[PDB]
This record gives sequence, structure tokens and C-alpha cells, in this order.
Amino acid sequence: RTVVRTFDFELSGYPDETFRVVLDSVTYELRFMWNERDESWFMSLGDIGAQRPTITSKLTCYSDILAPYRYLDNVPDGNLYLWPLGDIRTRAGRFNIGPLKGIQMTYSSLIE
Amino acid sequence: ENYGLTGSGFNLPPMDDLVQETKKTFKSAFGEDFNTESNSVADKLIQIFNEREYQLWLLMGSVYYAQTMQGAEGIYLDDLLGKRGIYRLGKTRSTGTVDYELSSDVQVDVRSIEPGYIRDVHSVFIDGSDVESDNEYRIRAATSISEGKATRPAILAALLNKVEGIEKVRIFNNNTDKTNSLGIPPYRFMVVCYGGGTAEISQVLYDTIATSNNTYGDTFYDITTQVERIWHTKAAARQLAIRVRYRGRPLSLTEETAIANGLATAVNGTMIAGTLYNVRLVGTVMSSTSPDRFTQVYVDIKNKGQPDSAYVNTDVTASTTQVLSLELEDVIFSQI
Amino acid sequence: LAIRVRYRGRPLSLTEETAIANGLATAVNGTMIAGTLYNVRLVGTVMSS
Amino acid sequence: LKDVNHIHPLPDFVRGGFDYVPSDIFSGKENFEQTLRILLERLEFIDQKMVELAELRTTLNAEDAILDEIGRQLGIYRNGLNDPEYRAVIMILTGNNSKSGTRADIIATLKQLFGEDGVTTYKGYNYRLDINIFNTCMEVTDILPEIIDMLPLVTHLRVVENQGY
Repeated sequence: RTVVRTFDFELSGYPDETFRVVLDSVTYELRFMWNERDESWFMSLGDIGAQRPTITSKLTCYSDILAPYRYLDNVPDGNLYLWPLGDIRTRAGRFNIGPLKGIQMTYSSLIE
Repeated sequence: ENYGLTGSGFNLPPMDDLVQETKKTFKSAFGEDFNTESNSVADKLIQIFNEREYQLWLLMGSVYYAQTMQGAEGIYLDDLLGKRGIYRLGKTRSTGTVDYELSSDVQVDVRSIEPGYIRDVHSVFIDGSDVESDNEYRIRAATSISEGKATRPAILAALLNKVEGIEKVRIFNNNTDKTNSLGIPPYRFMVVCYGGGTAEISQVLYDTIATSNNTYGDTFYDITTQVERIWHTKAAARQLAIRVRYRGRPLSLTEETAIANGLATAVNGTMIAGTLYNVRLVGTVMSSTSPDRFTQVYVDIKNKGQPDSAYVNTDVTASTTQVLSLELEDVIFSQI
Repeated sequence: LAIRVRYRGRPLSLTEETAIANGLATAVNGTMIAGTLYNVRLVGTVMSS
Repeated sequence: LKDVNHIHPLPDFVRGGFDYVPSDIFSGKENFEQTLRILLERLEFIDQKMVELAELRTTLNAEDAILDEIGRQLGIYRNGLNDPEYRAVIMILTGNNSKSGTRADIIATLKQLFGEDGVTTYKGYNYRLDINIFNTCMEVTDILPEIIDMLPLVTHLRVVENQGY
């Protein structure tokens, strides 16, 4: 399953960010919510103007977020991962997500 | 204390009770002479807070139920079996033999161009396979996967994942000094499989057995890396027939299909050289349909082509190289 | 009624017979006069719980 | 310096919220406090049980009433096993999926069932292997079937159990 890096993300730290992104020539809308007690980011994925999000999950490092969901016509077939740029023991935080902040959220697409 | 997870199950308090002790404790702080009857201002306030609180209990119960095997539905089903490390399949493509395109270059096979469901008849191929539904998804979860080697579960796991066309497999062990009752030479073990190729399973076996070729079987195939050979066997060799007798309210036509197909699963799932128990067959009929439909039940088993007088109700087994199988044009229903 | 169960298999452990015992609670659901055990039903229940 | 597992009862839940009384306007009136305390303390119970709903579902502490559910997902049925050893078999079979049956490996799996010094293993020339038990805490006959499974395809095994050396 050859895959190539094709997109990177950044977060400003606002607890209720929402924006639209284009992946594999298809367009999706994303929502990020910050959880206080669990100090983690909650990601919701869905179609543009959809009544409810298609997928909701909790973000973690080195875990394949989309693994159990590559069976729907509206879910990207690529790979979405979070891995750190600094010390390997650093876990995902609020302000430490970005191309140079410490954590590299990235999307990669299979070659077809 | 009787609320929440308790080992015996999960208990949810109804709406009414939560009000009762809330008023009771609330009354305790101000004495009996404190109006709390219907439509009273104090009662109205209590109801609002308890209703908001009650949703919390309901949410907790739903979360617990959503994660149990019985209550798994839709996406929630995917997450639960996802925890095991396996995921449902997607749009699958047909395979043919010399809309379609060649699978690879050829010289002195066939692959479908379309992404999914699909020009599929002899003398004009695997059709269908659009989305892998929950029912078969539950079935596919019955298997197991591991990276182990040299151990009995490891051998079984690898074969069912790598050998194409494999459907069943079993292993017999003779770890003693003298030949067993099955004639296996001492300090050797035998592998019997149903379906699959011959020069491929050997390759798979070589990569997963210990560095001591203890295989034994009917047929061999040499391999090299130094040269050695691996043994195995093939069983197939049985088809059954079934009749059922019952007393009560006839089962129309739809139920017989529900009863008949259900039985085919239990018989088919039997292990190689296994045994069928008449009691188990009865139990399936009592569970593939709603209870309270029969007063008596009997099942009779015979091999295809045998005379009707050959029907028997005793338990039946199979030889070492036999596999039990059942199909349609079978399962003769009747009313006593 | 007094009911005795006999079987062939692995020995059942204590506190595992509770499910079977409570499973036979269906025997208390018979109707007046028109109550027939249909022991086949009992066999099904004991093999279900 | 901090625990990674954030699922814990909220420390001093009750005094919080009371901290949101604006300027001690009501404090010391003993009529509003009781009304607020009675309502808040109800959340205490619910907040506490939120943990056990997650803590108790782990295989380490799961009680038999629900441990069966965990085993059911893995295909390991209770059969006649009792709670203390039913936990053991679940661990043993699950751990078998990443094993190779080496001498060092076999010692590791037996290590979890008999303490540090409770087990030893002799080896023989012609496929002979021996297992020795010194400090068993559970009945072994019911555990025996698994002890065979994680061994090479051609092992020849003896089992002897005793208390102490």
C-alpha cells in the first residue's frame, strides 16, 4: 500500500475551530473541540452542509484514525496520523500542533 | 448503591424514584412541615433539576449497552470489532480468466475495471461483493490472528489468512514414543485441510513450522531455500440429508426457510472428523424461531441417495478424511 | 414439581447452575388447566441460558 | 510528575461551585447553602460512579458477572472455570498470539502464574521437556489444556506439582 504525503494541518488553539479542507479532490468540513478534563482534541468529520458529522473520534499520536472507517463512500481512503517532531515521548497538546510547534498532523494518499 | 454497574448487570433508576429520595433528604433539612405537594413552587423546582440529572443516567446506560456485543449496531459495531484489529471490507472486484481488463502482462489474468458489483456467464468470474454487511462481518470476526509461530494456533491462523481458497483445517498430534491409534509415526504430526492449493500451503507451512520437519501426510511437495518436503492431506468426501418432524401449528413457507438455512450453518461449522449431536440440532430449531410453536420435535439424518428407511436419529460422526456438508433440496418438513 | 437434570459433558461449577435454575422460571408461566410442560421446551431453555 | 490517565474522581468537587458564589452575599445564611448543597451532592454520587463504569470494565478487575462478556468477545467461554482462574486462562490465551515457544519465552508465560521462584523447567535430549511447580495458587488440572497449547508442535511434556522445594 504505497502512500505519499500530500497535506498538513495546523491549529490555532481556539477551542471550537471549524474550517473546510479539500482532500483527494473531494471537499470536507472539519470540527475540532478541546476537552478540559481529558486534555485532548475531538475531531468530527462530515460532508459540506451535512446535518450531522459522519465520523467523530479522539486524536492520539501514532494511531490510525481512519482505520475502521474505510468502508464509506464519503470517507478519505488515505492515512491520517499525528507524530511528533521533537522528543518521541511528547503527547498531543493544545498549542503544540503544527508544522513547527512540535506535533505534525498529516494526511497521505495512496498512489492511484 | 444499587445503581450503575454491579457485576450482575447494569441498573438504571426510573424517573419517579430519583424525586422520592431527593424530596426525602431535602425534607430532612427543614422538617416535615414543608410543603412539597403537586404544583407547589418547591416541587416544580425539584422536577426541573432531576429531569436534567436523569438524562445523565440514561446516557450512561446507553454507552454501556452500545459497547456490548448484543447492542452493537452500525458504526458502533465497527468500533467494537475494530478494537480487535480487524475492519470491514469495501468495494471488491471480480476476477476472471482468459468493463474488464487484463490483470498483468501475458505472453506465449483478468481483472474487473469497475470498482464493485458486476458479462458474468460461461461462454459469453466472482460477482457481487459491494459492501461487507454486519451479519457476515460478525461471522468474519470469529477467526483469530496472531504473529506467533511453531505453535498449533499459529499454524491454523496463518493458513486461514495466506492460503487462497482455504475453508477448513485441523491438526492431529502424536507427541509420544510409539505410533498412535491413527498410525502417525512417533514424534510427528499431521495436517489435514479442505480446499486450497498444494504447492502454496507447503510454502506457507515452511515459513511457520519449527526448524524440524515433523510433518506427515498422504502427499508431499519439495521446497528449497538445501531441499526438503512437506506433507498434508485432503478430506472433502461427504454430503448429508436431513428430515424434521414436529407437532403443532404449521410453519407456512417463510419459517421453513428460516429454519432450514439456520440448520445449514450449525452442521457446516462442524470441525473436521467431528461429531453431530441430535440434541444440538433440536436446540437450533427452538432458537431460529420464536418459542411456543412446537410440542414435539425430531430430526433424522442420512447420506444423499440412501433409501428413506436409512433415516436415523442417533449422533453421527465422520472419519479422519471426511467433512460434513449440507445443502438445499434437503430438510424434509412434515407434521406428525 | 421436582425436577432432575442429567447430562454428559464438563462438570458444571457452583454458581454456574444459577442461570439454569432461574432459566426454569418459565415453568411458573403455565396457564390454569391448559398448562403443558412440553419437556422439549425445557430442554431448549436449559440449553439456551 | 503527572498521571497520564485523566479518568479520576474530581478532587474536592463539592467546594467547587460554591467558589462561584459572587461576593459571600449568601454565605452564612444557612438557608441557601443547604438548598445548593443538597443538589450538588447528588452529582457527587453520579460523578463517582462514572469511574467504576470504566474502571471495573477492565479485564484485570472485571467481576465474573461481566468478565464473561469480555471472554465472549474473544471466544473464550467459561465452561466450568471459576472466577479466579477464568481470569488466568483469558490472559494466557490472549498472550499466546505473539509467541514462539522458545525456552526464554516459555519461562515468561509461566512467570505470571507462579510468582518468581515458583516454577522451573528441565530440558531433555529427545524433545523431552519438564515443568516444575512450587507455589501454585490455583488448581492446575483445569489450566493444563492451555499449558500444552503454547509449546512447539512436537513437544514431549511432563508435569509435576508440589508445595515448596
